[PDB]
Amino acid sequence: SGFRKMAFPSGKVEGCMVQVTCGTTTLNGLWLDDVVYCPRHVICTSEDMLNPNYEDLLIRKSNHNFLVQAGNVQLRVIGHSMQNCVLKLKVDTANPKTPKYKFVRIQPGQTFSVLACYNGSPSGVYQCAMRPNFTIKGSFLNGSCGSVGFNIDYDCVSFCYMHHMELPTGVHAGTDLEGNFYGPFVDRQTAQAAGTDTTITVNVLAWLYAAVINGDRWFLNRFTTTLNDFNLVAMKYNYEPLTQDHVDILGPLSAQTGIAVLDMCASLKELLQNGMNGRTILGSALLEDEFTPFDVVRQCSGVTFQ
Amino acid sequence: SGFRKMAFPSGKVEGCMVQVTCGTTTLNGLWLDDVVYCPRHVICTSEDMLNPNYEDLLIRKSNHNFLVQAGNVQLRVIGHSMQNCVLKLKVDTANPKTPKYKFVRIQPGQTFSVLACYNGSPSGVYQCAMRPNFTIKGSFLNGSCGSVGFNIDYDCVSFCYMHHMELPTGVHAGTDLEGNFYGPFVDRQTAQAAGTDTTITVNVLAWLYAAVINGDRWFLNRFTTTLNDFNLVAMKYNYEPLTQDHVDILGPLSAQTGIAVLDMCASLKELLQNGMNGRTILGSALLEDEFTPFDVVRQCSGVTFQ
Ligand SMILES: COc1ccc(COC(=O)N[C@@H](CC(C)C)C(=O)N[C@H](C=O)C[C@@H]2CCNC2=O)cc1
Ligand SMILES: COc1ccc(COC(=O)N[C@@H](CC(C)C)C(=O)N[C@H](C=O)C[C@@H]2CCNC2=O)cc1
Repeated sequence: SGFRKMAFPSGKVEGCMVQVTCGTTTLNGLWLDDVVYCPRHVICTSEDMLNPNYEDLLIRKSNHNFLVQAGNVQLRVIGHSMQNCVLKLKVDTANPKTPKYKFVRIQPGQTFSVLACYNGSPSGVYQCAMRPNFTIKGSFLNGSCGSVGFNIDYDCVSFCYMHHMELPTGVHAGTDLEGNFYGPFVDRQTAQAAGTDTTITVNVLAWLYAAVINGDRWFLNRFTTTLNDFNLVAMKYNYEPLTQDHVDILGPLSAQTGIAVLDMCASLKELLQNGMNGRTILGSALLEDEFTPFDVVRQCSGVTFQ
Repeated sequence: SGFRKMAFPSGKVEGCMVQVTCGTTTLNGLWLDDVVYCPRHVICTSEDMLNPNYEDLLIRKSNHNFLVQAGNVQLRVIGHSMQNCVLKLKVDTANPKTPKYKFVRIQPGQTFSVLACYNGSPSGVYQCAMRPNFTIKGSFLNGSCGSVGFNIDYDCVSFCYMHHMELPTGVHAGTDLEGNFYGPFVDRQTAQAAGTDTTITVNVLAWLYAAVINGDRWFLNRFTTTLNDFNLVAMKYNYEPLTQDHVDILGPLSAQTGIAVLDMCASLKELLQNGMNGRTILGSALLEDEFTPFDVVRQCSGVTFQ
């Protein structure tokens, strides 16, 4: 029993983090086989960052302009290239700790574990979701760039996020590991802002299922609803539409608890319309939307990873 | 910017987790140097667990009754002993991955990271606090016993918790790594219950400081209060007393934000008396009490560990 915000164990990723320095700019890199991946703005200066031309900036660099440190060992850079917004540094040494891994570009609503690092060294781990507006609500300070987000599918580390910047609202933006930003953002110091966000409906429902699995039942009711009337209520409260694909995805939790998805939707409708009336669900006084259906199954059924 | 529930990176602990089997009972163990530590109820059966006599049960066992698996490798047990509620198994192989480490017994209110494991394999990591009633609000299923809680001080893993059982309210109880329970609990299947809990005041204040550091200021006011009148309010709302040691501990956050501890106490008094009036603090509609002052400093100042 119990239900907590739970990250994947981070050891496999810890073995890959390095420090990358160029000029007076230091940030983190991901060392996999004989390549180090990092944010390309490491090659910038204060003058460049306002409106940099990265192809120019990279033409003017040489392998010796890049200092890469794995622990104390210095790694020697034998080549460099740019792929979208990530720099790839070929080094003379393959990381002996390289896990089995994949690069994946995730959809809004999916969660992942973030290993926050500074100067190549891990500071901590936490869970995040990709918001519908393609920001994440992270915890990042100066020097955090290059920290990565990941899931651990079965045996395989799936990297899905590398950190690049903080927006004026205090939320965060970054790229997949092939250097493409999530959202409309760009890697220069300008006046970009997050669009208005919405609540991830399929995840709120998953978390209500987690609450039932853990003995919280006070929000249940006898009613059901149709997908259409529910989505009308959702639109009114700034919730994402619920699709039939979402209902199918929620299948297994529905089956384990015996509560049909549309019955749980009737509960959610009532919670949106009347509030909680001073009660809590899984220790929360607000509806939580950063657990996916898979996260709930994983934690309530005890899946392990090696 | 940002503030998240943040666990320590778990790699150093992942390298120490093994599986221990005795009879048909399997749980997890902690392999450090040439000793494996695990809950002694692994030597029990359904008949024993109601009121076991562990000295008897252990006299009747032999080294070959204990199967220890590190990954796939089987470790050979060359000795066994009991220390309080933990079993210590001497094995023929020193763990080459043994980190620098200490065993510490923590005080109520202190937090730690839990690496939940099943069959010797890590499932996930999360943050917990030792509640004033010496339970933790964890996430644990059958087979979780032996999972450990830890902090990473500087270079050193400080183990402070090993998991043994779940109480009827769905909360959790366990021991320090020398096998002494936190709280009045015992390792047999009987009718034990958690006492009534209280809220960890020094931690709520630390989290209000985190909110200020991150731009949440709407709860501040011009007033101050005395320790005595505050503690009167605290008692009325089931909050722990605030000591002068707590005020001193909160020193650094007071200094970084310029808000005196007793001014922040006046804010907390008003929040207790009037509620939040539909607003949130760091994304929460309730006052959070599982961040210590050190946790706030660690996350808002970017301390790293190697
Ligand atoms: C210090 O306060 C702040 C400092 C800067 C900002 C907004 O500006 C940027 O975040 N620019 C990019 C760099 C550009 C070229 C993409 C950056 O600087 N990323 C950092 C990579 O290390 C991560 C930032 C650093 C601070 N918190 C973050 O997430 C907001 C607060
Ligand atoms: C299955 O439901 C439940 C199964 C059992 C209970 C209460 O009983 C115990 O937790 N007894 C101790 C064993 C005794 C001898 C200390 C145990 O069984 N610990 C487990 C060590 O692996 C951890 C438990 C297992 C379930 N969740 C936990 O935290 C509650 C729910």
